[PDB]
Amino acid sequence: SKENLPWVEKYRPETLDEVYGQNEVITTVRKFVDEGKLPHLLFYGPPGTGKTSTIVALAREIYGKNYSNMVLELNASDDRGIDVVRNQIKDFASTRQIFSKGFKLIILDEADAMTNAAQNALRRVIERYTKNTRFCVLANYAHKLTPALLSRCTRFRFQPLPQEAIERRIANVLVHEKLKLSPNAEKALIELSNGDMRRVLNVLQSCKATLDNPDEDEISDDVIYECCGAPRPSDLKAVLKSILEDDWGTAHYTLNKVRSAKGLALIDLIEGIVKILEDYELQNEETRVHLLTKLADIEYSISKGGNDQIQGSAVIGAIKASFENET
Amino acid sequence: MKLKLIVNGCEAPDDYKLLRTTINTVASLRKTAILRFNSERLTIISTPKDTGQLWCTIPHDVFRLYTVISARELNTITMECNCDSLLSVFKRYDRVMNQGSSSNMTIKLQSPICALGITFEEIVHNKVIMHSFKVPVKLLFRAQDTRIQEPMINYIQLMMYKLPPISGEFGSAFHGFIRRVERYSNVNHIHLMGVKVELKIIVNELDWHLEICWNGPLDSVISTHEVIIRCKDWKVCSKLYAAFEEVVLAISHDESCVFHCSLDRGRERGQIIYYIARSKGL
Amino acid sequence: LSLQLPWVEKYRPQVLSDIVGNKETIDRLQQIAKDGNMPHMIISGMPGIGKTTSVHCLAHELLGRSYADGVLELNASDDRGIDVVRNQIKHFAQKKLHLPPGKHKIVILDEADSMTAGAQQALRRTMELYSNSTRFAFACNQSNKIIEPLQSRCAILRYSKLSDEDVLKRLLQIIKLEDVKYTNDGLEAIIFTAEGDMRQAINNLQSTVAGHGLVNADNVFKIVDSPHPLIVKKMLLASNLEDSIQILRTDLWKKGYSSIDIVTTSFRVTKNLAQVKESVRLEMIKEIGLTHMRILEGVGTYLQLASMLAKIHKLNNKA
Amino acid sequence: GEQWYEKFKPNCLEQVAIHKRKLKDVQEALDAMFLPNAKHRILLLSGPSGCSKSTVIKELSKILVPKYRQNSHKVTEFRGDCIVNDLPQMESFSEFLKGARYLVMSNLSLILIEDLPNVFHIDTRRRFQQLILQWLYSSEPLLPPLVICITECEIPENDNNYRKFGIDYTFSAETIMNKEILMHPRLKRIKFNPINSTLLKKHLKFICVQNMKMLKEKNKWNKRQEVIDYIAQETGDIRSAITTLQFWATSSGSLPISTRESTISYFHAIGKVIHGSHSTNNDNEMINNLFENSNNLLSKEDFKLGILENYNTFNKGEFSISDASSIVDCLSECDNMNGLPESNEYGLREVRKTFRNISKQGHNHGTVYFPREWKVRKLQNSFKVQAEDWLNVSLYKYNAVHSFRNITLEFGYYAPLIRKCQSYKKIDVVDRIGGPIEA
DNA sequence: GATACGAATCTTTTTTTCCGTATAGCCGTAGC
DNA sequence: GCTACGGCTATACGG
DNA sequence: GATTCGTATC
Ligand SMILES: Nc1ncnc2c1ncn2[C@@H]1O[C@H](COP(=O)(O)OP(=O)(O)OP(O)(O)=S)[C@@H](O)[C@H]1O
Ligand SMILES: Nc1ncnc2c1ncn2[C@@H]1O[C@H](COP(=O)(O)OP(=O)(O)OP(O)(O)=S)[C@@H](O)[C@H]1O
Ligand SMILES: Nc1ncnc2c1ncn2[C@@H]1O[C@H](COP(=O)(O)OP(=O)(O)OP(O)(O)=S)[C@@H](O)[C@H]1O
Ligand SMILES: [Mg+2]
Ligand SMILES: [Mg+2]
Ligand SMILES: [Mg+2]
Repeated sequence: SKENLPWVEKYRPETLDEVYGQNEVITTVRKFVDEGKLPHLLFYGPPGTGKTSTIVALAREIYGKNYSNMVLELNASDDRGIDVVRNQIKDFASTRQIFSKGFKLIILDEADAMTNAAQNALRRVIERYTKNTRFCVLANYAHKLTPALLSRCTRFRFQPLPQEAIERRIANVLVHEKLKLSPNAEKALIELSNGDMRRVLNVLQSCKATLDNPDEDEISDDVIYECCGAPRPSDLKAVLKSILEDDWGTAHYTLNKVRSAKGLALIDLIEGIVKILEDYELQNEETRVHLLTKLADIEYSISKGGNDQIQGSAVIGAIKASFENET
Repeated sequence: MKLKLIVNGCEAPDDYKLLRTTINTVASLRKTAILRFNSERLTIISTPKDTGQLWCTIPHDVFRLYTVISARELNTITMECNCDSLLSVFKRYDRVMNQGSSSNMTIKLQSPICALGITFEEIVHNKVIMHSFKVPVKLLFRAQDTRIQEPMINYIQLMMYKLPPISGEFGSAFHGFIRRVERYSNVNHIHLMGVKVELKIIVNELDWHLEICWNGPLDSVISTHEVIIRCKDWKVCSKLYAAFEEVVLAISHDESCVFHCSLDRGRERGQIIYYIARSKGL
Repeated sequence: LSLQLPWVEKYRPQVLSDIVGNKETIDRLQQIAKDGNMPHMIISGMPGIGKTTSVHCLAHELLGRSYADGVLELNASDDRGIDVVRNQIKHFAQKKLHLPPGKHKIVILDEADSMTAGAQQALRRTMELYSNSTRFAFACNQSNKIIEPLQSRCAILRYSKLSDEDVLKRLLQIIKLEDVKYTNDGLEAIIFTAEGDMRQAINNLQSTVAGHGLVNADNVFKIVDSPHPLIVKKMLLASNLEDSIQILRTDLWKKGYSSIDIVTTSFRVTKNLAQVKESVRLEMIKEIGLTHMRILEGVGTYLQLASMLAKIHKLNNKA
Repeated sequence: GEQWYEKFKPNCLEQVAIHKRKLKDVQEALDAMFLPNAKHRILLLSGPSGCSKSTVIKELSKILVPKYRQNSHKVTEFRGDCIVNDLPQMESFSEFLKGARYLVMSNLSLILIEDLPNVFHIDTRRRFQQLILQWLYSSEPLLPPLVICITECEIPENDNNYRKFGIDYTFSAETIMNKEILMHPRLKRIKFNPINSTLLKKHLKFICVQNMKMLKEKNKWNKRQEVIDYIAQETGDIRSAITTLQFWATSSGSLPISTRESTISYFHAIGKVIHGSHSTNNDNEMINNLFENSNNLLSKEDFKLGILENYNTFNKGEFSISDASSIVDCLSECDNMNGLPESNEYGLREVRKTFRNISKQGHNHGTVYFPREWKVRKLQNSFKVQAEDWLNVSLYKYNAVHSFRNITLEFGYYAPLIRKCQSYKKIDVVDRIGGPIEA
């Protein structure tokens, strides 16, 4: 019943060739498998980069039918304390293989949430029973892992998804769901994805839901911005132009009108203005400092909440004061 | 402050069994117990002050001799004693007759912290072996005794169920019904059911349900009555039901549960009351 | 089929002569092995520089045939509670095993830094009771985790970080044993990425050979990444804010490094940053701490890191 | 074949590395404790590891026990690893004490508790407390002398939780014994100090000349003096010094001499942060080593309070108010970082930089003190009890719900004044709650 | 006799795991 | 031959 | 680490 599933858990890759983006890691692990030697892998990267899918497809490729007993997967949902590591992991990586020979695979999903004592006990299991067992460690934060564990694990870095991988996955989704996507909407979707496939899948599902009749109807950038509630680039450019050139009253009026036209959030406008101003050429190096600092505290205050109009006026005043240094 | 009493188990069986059951119950409930020696009755109290309270009344005619004298009102001598020492003394005295004897158990208050000189005899087979014991107790003050009172029970929604006597045909079946919920290891709350006669033991949880029901004949002495209580108190209720023929169950809607046990000595009747608060709300 | 031991364990040294690095310490271990009178010792240092293998080789050359029932290797993977220490260590120490006149039983306690304090006191009692028949060897990362009374009876040996020359020698031995193609630039890149870790060097070399074959700088830097502490140090030491921002973005944000990792690395680098003033160092520490608090509270965007870099540059160039 | 610290153990009192005053006031206490009616019941010895605490008691028992023993020599040491079949673990020490209580007349033997039972488990720690409390309060007409030696060591961090207790941080007599045991009339405490350089040098020289042939064979005899001085300078542990000397002598190469590193005390760390450390002019290196070696003490709110309390003792308070304002502002800023390591690092670095910039020769500093925050907490607890009493009497004789906020603001001073005139001119509470406010 | 050295003082009340005890359940043997 | 009770053991709790 | 008082040694 794959039609009764969210799009994120509907297009999970089943084979290694279905994982896009991380070509180097996929080729390296495939060479490892074909050569017959697999070290203690360690997968590191931002969420949604395809670490769990890659390791699951790798385990399926290695053990086609014996995946149930040749693979032991533990994650943050199960207790992974000192006792679990001492007993269950040792018992799994202490017995002989059933009939598949090869080696036993132990996957530690989100190992950054494990305690330090658990990792200290796990390092000796890893370096002791490595003849017949290989460990895989998946984590988004490397600072929460013991340096010895990183030392005994071969580190693989999962980069954020490039453009072409997003295009290929979106094309596959469109072919499967019989959907149409405008190139402008395609560009908008990749920009908001931020190297995340789950965000792309969720936004595509929401856009298909947004259409009154899914077939014979294209998904435009307007549909994307209406479904996800993000400001259009034209709105951001107009707001920045009004703040930079116009006086205070009309800039405030323009910001209020732009925000009230579609119900836009101030934090999204702040992120858009930050992204646009990064492309600007500033010749003072004090405008950069003022902009970054003032916008950082404004974003933090928005994260803690407060008066929204005061925060918007603060954004306008901060930008104006920072650009007064460029004289 | 002159307290002295003599107990003969073989002379009067029923009241000695009542005393032994009270001692066992107060020992199983919690450590230490309150012995209130009023001039006409002895009350054994186990006050944890949610957890239940046991209020057993023992008449003065139970013991062969009941000299109780103190400067307080109605010669009220109140004392706190460890149940384990008293339980061990009572087990020794019970084994004394079990091996064959009829000797009396003499108890005197020999000296605020005092001790009872519980001494009795035993004869193996025509030898004299004197068993002497001294259980350290503390003497509760008069105001501290006044701070302990039996909790009154409202009768606005309280409904009585006359549980069948265990000596009858339905007594063993009802005992099995009561202990049917005790064989589950992972049970902490029992939610009772009475609609207006049926007694239903319902244990509802996240992923399992239990519907023990009593289909036998029952009497209510003379409307839904639900109260959820802990399993440990239900064990005490089951233990009390086995040792008492006249057992009365009172259920209050979302307020409390009362387990009344009575021993018809007729003569003043010995009664045991176990007040149980609801563990949580319906 | 898949049967091939990883090069980390396939080439684990079995004798003290194959251990590179601390030449003086290895020579002392050889002298102890040839003498026999091994005292209580504590071995500490960075991970993967040859602490566990040195102790195992010393025990093997000190007992030989009696290694099967003359050593007791307990680690963090095994239970090491006060009851376990009591029972097992007392029974092993009391055991009367006949040995050469200069030979003693060895109790190898790997990962001794993760042992409970009550077990440490039990170890004190066992050492004071049975020091004439058995000896205790401690392997740890830092000696501070072992209590002072335990360290009082032990001869502390400190393992320094492996030099580039010793790592190169062991690596070249492995190339000559495996007969794989290599380039001097590739070996230099492997050493540079290893950062004094021998196990990391072996893992990176094995991955490079198994993924690309010939070991050059291009393949190595295409499979493994440059150490992010060095990238963070370069970012913090930039002159102007634009270069630091560009380095931060294109080397930590486009590469897929978490912001909390960047903040922790910046804190460590600032703690170990030379050629800077104390006031500047403490101001950057305070700024990194404020950024760390903001990241922990939930605001983990690139804007916070950019603001941290801007404030660091503002304090660097003053006002 | 044997360890040097074991084969060269003292045979008499003259070979024990101990100060003359320490030997004298331990001898006097032990001799007084062997009297038929001894004022002191037990003897408590505290100090760092390898401070001749255990051995001096043995050599004293070799000369005191045979003298006071009746007619019809060593200590009766508790052994914790003994596992008896019918003995629960918490009852082992109780059984040991009950058995050792029968050592008074014609069976006299000193009792030496060198290794205590497992005190890191709370139940047996409380059992130990109430077991040694009963010994001091025992109604026994005469008891054998009891000697307890506790090694003052810092327990390293093992598990991550903010329910860390006193025993979890450091292993000292204060964390083990409570206030009742320590402040007892029948308890005598003799704290110990690390062995000085002079005794260490003398004993290392004696050990060296006891093995003269082996150092002369390895040509290390000419270099033995500098090794002895350097070892005595580095550490104060006699066992560690002898072990290091044996390791150096048995060596055949140029291996550098290393010894165990002693932890830095609380007031030692306070002085290091305030006045700096000699032989280390780099503040960054000193702070980094202090944080790496003593992170347990540094990562505590007690240390920041100690700095705030003792930063005015740099020159008896004779420094610019700008420096004090900067220090207290930095401490207030660090208090808002929720205990991050960066907060402690920044605070210590700023304090050290501030005190380094104004440092001058000839400065006469003051004496540092522990923070008084615990006294303030105790006074607040007393105020809470008195306010609870006031609210109880005000809610029992009549119906009046007043908030504790109003009790502290106005009712803590106005209401006692009302009850004063009302009573003298003619309710229960007449004095100001928490006492009067002075200055 | 001047000085280096040494002693005394400057002090305290959520989460995971582990160590030992409590307790209920079940099996084996004495007695009715 | 059957039941009761004491001893042994596995599991939850507590600090 | 700092201050203050008391000894042993040069
Ligand atoms: N490279 C990829 N190719 C195709 N689909 C992908 C890729 N990366 C992610 N996805 C999709 O995103 C979903 C979630 O990715 P996962 O790999 O399960 O999670 P993850 O990448 O490990 O991130 P974290 O760190 O575990 S939250 C997958 O089920 C796929 O549908
Ligand atoms: N000096 C060395 N010479 C040769 N191989 C070495 C050396 N040091 C480490 N290795 C290799 O490192 C691997 C095992 O190193 P270990 O000694 O177990 O690590 P470690 O030094 O004990 O650090 P930790 O704290 O235990 S993670 C094996 O593959 C060894 O060949
Ligand atoms: N001259 C000496 N003076 C003192 N101890 C000596 C001497 N020569 C050898 N030793 C040994 O040095 C060791 C010192 O141990 P102690 O200090 O007596 O024990 P301790 O005080 O309890 O230290 P901890 O806390 O148990 S590690 C003993 O094993 C002595 O035998
Ligand atoms: Mg995942
Ligand atoms: Mg190791
Ligand atoms: Mg000792």
